[PDB]
Amino acid sequence: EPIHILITGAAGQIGYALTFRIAKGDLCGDRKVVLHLLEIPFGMKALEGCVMELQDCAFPNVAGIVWTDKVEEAFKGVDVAFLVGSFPRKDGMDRSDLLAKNGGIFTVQGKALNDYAKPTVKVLVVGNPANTNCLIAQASAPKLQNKNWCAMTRLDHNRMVGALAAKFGVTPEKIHKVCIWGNHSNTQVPDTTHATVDTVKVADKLPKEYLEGEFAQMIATRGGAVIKMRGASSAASAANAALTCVKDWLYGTDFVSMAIPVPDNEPYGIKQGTIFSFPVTVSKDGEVHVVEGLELNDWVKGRLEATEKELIGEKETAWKVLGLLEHH
Amino acid sequence: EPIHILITGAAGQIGYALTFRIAKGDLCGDRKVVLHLLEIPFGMKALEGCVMELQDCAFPNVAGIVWTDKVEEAFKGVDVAFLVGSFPRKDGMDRSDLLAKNGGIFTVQGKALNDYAKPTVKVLVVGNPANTNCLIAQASAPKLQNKNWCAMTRLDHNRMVGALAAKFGVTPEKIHKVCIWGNHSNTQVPDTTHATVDTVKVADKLPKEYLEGEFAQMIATRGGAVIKMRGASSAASAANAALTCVKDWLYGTDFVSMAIPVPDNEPYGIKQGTIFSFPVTVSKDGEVHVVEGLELNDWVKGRLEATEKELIGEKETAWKVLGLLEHH
Repeated sequence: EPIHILITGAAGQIGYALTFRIAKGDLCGDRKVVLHLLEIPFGMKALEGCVMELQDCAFPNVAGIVWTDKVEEAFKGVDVAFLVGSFPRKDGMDRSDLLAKNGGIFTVQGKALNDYAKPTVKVLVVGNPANTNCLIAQASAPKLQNKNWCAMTRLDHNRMVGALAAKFGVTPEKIHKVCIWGNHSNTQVPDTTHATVDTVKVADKLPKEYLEGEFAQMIATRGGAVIKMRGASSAASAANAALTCVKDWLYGTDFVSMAIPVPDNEPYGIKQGTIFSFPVTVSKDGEVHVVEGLELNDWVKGRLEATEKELIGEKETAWKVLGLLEHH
Repeated sequence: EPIHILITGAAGQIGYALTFRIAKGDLCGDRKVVLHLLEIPFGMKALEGCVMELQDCAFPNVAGIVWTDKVEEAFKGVDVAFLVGSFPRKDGMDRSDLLAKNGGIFTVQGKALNDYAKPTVKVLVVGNPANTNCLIAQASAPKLQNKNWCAMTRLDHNRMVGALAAKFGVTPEKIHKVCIWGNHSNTQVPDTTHATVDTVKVADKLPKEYLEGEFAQMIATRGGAVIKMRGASSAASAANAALTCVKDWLYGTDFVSMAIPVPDNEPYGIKQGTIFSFPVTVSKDGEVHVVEGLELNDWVKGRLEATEKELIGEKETAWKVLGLLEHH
């Protein structure tokens, strides 16, 4: 009965921030966890040190610890996978250079999940490019359906809640119905046209130029802004984003943002074949449902074409440098 | 009614790990917190970035945020102070060099607490040398009693619980009555002669040479071991140590380890005038009580003389480089 939860790139800043929250029992309440920790050989020494810290925390909620560089051992029997680790974008690197390196990582992990993980596993891809990476993993796992998969857009989601909370001078508990559409970055759509605040609708309380201009642009650049100030990745906020994304994913929910494989229904004319972020509700059985009947203005719609265009374009590059054919 | 909680050195690794736990509501449950964050001018840019992350977490439990380099603004009205920040030991530095630099920091903060903080504030000193630093702060605050003060030994405490948990193959919830005596490091006494495990006493289940030799020496060197592996300070485990130390300090408790000003009672012949770590119970009113009637063997007692000797010696050096007289 204890739940097996995997974190890749576990000795890094994001993984390190997430391990201890999960281990404390923040993700699964009073249910004991068997924490799975994966690192590349360069990180095994640091991972070991992280594991030492975990013991030094003395969490009763921790049933066990699997820490390894072997993916069969790391991915075996897990119910939740936080695919945090990835190949970081470096200087002089094309997107196709990025997609090539991450493609190899996530085709391996996609199949690792498929063979070793539970058929009922929930995979949250965090490593960039999340959406396209998640698509690589999904395409490597023939046994797994698409309910198993999700890329994270919850950080930009909470960045919206937090920012709107502070604008209205209200606690974040009283901002509802925000969402991110599309890709996790570059073209993510900060949609504030359904949002409310404790209760008047955010839309007819703040200017359209603000919400769909300055505000939107702040969301898009928030990640880099934090990095510039701290000189480090948005570790704690992201780890919180991923934890709560999976929290709701497991136990239900207004609505939240999740980058999921586009359903056969193809809501809002978003073409199937990419990992696309939607405003979604989640049932208490952990079933994700896209919020289907919304009024999108010419800004939101035009922003959707921009982000889907990027997703489809990026996946086309992934197939290109992965040497893939139609039936792949 | 929201509680004002201060963290010094807030943009550092320990402070950063602690801010988000406190903000989530881990320390004070469902009570809203007003997080106070202090940094030196070199850290104000990073602190600002940390504060950005905090917004991006969207914690409803967070009532407000004071982040500053001004100590009057940082220390005003606070109920809990995590004195994390300090002057780090560098190469070519004497202990008197260390005590000189930290002396200035903590005499300022000791008086900052005195003037600006609540009279009922609880101060947990984390920055090295914790015990002696706490004594500097205490000696600068004439209005404050000694119930206001504590240095942290909870990390080595939990390092014992965690290590004994794993040895007996039991969850850490089922190890009781361990304690650290004396100074927070160098001469801390890992006392396992009252310890139990779910129920036989740890003492008559593991060898005396182990518990009071190899085991003791592992505790003493655990901090450095973690650092050597991770290439970084034991951030998460410490932040957890401090949070739970204050947790119990506020809401009560077997017993825990706390470095407190030696009571007038002078338990175990430990002379008053230092900040000494004891096995303590804590009442539900947050009143700390030293566990007074214990059987100490010749190892424990000899280890107490060694650690008190260090505390008294270190405080004598602090007075020396602070240019202090008898009435100080």
